[PDB]
Amino acid sequence: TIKNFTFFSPNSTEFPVGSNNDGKLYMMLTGMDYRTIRRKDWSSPLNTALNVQYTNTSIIAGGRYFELLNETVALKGDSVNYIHANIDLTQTANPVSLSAETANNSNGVDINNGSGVLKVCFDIVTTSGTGVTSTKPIVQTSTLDSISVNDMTVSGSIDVPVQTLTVEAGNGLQLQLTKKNNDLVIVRFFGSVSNIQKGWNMSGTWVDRPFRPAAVQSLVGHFAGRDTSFHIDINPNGSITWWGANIDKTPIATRGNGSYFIK
Amino acid sequence: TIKNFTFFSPNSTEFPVGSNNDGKLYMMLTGMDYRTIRRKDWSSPLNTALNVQYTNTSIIAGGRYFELLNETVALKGDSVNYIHANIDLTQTANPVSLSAETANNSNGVDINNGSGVLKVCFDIVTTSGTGVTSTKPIVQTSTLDSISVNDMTVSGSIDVPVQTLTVEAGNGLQLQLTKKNNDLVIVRFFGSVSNIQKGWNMSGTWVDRPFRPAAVQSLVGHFAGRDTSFHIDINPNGSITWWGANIDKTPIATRGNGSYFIK
Amino acid sequence: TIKNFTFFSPNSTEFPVGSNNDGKLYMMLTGMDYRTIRRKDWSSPLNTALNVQYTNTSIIAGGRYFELLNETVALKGDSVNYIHANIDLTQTANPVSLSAETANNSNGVDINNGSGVLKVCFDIVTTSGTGVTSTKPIVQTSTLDSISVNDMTVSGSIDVPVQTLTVEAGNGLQLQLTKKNNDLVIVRFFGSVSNIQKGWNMSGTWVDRPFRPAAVQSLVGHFAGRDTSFHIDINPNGSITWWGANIDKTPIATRGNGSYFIK
Amino acid sequence: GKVIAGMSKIYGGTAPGNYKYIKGTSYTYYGESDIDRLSRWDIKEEIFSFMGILYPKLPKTPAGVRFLDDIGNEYTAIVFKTEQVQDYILINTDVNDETYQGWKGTTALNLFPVMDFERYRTRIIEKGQMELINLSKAEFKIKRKADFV
Repeated sequence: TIKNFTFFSPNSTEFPVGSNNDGKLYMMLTGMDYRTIRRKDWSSPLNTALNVQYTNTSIIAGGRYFELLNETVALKGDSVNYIHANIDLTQTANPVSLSAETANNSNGVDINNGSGVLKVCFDIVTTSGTGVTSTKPIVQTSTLDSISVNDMTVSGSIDVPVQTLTVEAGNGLQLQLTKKNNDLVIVRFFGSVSNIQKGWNMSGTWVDRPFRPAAVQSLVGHFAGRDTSFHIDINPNGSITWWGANIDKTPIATRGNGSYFIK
Repeated sequence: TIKNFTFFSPNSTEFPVGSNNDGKLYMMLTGMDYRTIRRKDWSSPLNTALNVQYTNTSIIAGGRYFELLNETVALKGDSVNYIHANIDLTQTANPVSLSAETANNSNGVDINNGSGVLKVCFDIVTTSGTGVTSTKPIVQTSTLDSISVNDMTVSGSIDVPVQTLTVEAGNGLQLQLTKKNNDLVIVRFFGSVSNIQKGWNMSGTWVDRPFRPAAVQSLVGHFAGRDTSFHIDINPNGSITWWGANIDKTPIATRGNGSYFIK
Repeated sequence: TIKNFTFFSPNSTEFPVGSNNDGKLYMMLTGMDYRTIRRKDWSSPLNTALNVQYTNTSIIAGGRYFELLNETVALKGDSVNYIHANIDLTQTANPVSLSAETANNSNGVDINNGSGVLKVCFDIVTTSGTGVTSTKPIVQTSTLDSISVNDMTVSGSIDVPVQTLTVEAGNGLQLQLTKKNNDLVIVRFFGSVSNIQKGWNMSGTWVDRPFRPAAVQSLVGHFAGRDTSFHIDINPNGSITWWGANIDKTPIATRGNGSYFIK
Repeated sequence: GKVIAGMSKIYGGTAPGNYKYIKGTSYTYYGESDIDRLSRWDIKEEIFSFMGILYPKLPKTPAGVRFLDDIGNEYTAIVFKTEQVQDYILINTDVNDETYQGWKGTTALNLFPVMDFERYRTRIIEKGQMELINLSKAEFKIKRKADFV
């Protein structure tokens, strides 16, 4: 069966939309689950000793909207309290209730589809023997699939996928690659190269396919304790071609950092 | 004229809200066009022979919310089935229907402003001759103008703007610059340098304004097949200053990657 | 006191949801304040002489949805007109009114919780003596707390937290560090190094804790006007270890750029 | 549909308007703004031939009818791309005497070579709806077969 909602009813009975139906709709619009919330303080909550009064705070928990108008929450002495929003649909008169708990007891119970009481933390209150010391609000998670955007501003940080690789190029050369967001790679030179000529391909292991660049990348390194330098050409096929001066049987320590774009 | 919706009707008749008005409102709140969906499987769909039963799935298509409650879609064997939600507003009693198609036939029809049937693919179900082998959902796209965020986690990749520039710097030196996010630049050295002195400006083209740094950037390079190196300064005015040793008539091949920030 | 809204009313009197209650609800879903809008041109607005007609444009200002259907607004000759959406709840017959103004007079009045007239610019119309020259719409800022995304495509730029530090390494070395997103750091070499041996530590200042990498990063530099190079080891404890040629009393200018990852 | 207090989505009664979520009666949308845009040419039983008088809007834009199946996809389409605005296109799907003529004034023009041969897949119209491409008005006469009567 297909239950239609955002559609007009000519006989005014065809498509009625309920609290749970709209609740599920709102959750999809903002991209939230039963473990996260949408919270906004229109006026800062007052702190009177071991009590916290929410002057005007609107909360969307499990797609269900409710306003806290001068609602005081009792706090535990010298403890880190966790303020939870409790939604019990069986209580037709008062479904939403608040509680200050010892630990974060967010259950993530599906109330719009199934039965149960939904518990979700929104504010963390750190208290002393006398009163409130500090307050920290729970992060509002916005789970999304793909974003098309013009501009962005980040105040904290971005977590891009990281990939590590350690290819033994040969002749005594070791490379430490670190690829982030499948584009920028920083190659770290290690070991001691011996028995190699200019323009000659390196004996050992070749660069793996996820780390191979689109074009030949010329990366500069340095010989430790000297004023002499070298460079290696990482061709698109993964082959590492030496381009420094001809090195004999004696091995010289190779160190350095080189950045390149794959894309 | 101005048509108001989210406003009080003093005589209960002034501002009635239509399903098309709410459809547009919802599309705007979530940042969706007619070529995407919002979809949530509250319970897992069940595969039985060449059929997919949507047990409890909510979908938003063209800002219209509907629920699939024990709704079975018959599938083609040994095929890739594209599951579509089809919205025909003229079919007053049953505006929504599901189809399993041979291709992604999403049409992007504006059902909230005009006539026509909206078709939007939301699932890809692959079959064998006997049943379902795999299911892949269609991506839910969020089209946004400007984001102010605290923290973000990316599981796939971020695509940022890329600009490229080749500079014939002079004296045989070539620079291939790649700029990403309008900030990070990686310079790749090419060509062969001759007839230049330390502290002298290269005799060719200056760096184009979009690639010019805010402060002077010293980029280290290497002479192919040698133990020797050089550096060049990309000045904020776009000029390039040679900072290697003096070079005679014989050209020496110049290579290497150097990075800088514009901002 | 708790005011519940997205809930069932048993006696059909329990939870009545108002225009301001839904208004606040819609704002929190999209992540907007009283200073930004949600605007979409379904059909491109027509410009006839010193007037702009909005054929079909829907706007969500202060969480209040309204449609502009062939609504024409008069403009000022040879001026930059700032088109505002004016909401006055006291004007019960017509709450929304449009106005072309001299400057961006956006007030950000909380109409949902308190009283007053809300003003918010959405379009910037640049005109001539005869008609319209160019039109630039106001940005739609989506303020969010945390994002859990898979993929992203940016058409402009992403602003990441930038931190700068100038370390006087010692022996005549200066390091200009530029940290972006608390991960990628590009170090610039400055000054003239004198009296130092290979494998020996730096006499001056150590690298600060936020700029310290996870592992020892070998950063390559170059001596200005010469064909000789050097490399420094920035250890995780903040210590800088020289790894170039031994330098005598005469100071040689040190320049170059070296990039590394912290995480 | 008509607007009813408590049943429809409106913010009415005592200020600042109130709409209640009830069980079954709740909120049902009244209708749609500009519901005059929605028009369905309904096909309920399989039809064989037809005599349509098509009134085209824009010249040089493919003008003619297309047919939609039950899932909103196209199977057949009689579409013509004319140089000037015909006053009316006369189309007959009868097998024996097919007519595809564009009338302008008192002059009759043969529209067979201008027609899209790839889009016109079948003559037999199936259950679904008909869509008018670049047409201001349409007048149709449908003939449908019955084996025994």
